[PDB]
Amino acid sequence: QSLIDEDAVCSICMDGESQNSNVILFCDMCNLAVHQECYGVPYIPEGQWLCRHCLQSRARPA
Ligand SMILES: [Zn+2]
Ligand SMILES: [Zn+2]
Repeated sequence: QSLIDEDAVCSICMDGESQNSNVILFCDMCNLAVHQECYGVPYIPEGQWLCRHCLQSRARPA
């Protein structure tokens, strides 16, 4: 075994199933998990994911 889950469940649909059509992306700060299709994102980005609270947090200092 490796890990238990660490927020391995989507919030928009409460489904922790990482699939091609709906990949449950993990944040970078808070560690929120949500399918890129569930949140409303075109697809998987280059780096990680930053929720509106996440990006807004780091956006301050920049
Ligand atoms: Zn979802
Ligand atoms: Zn976040």
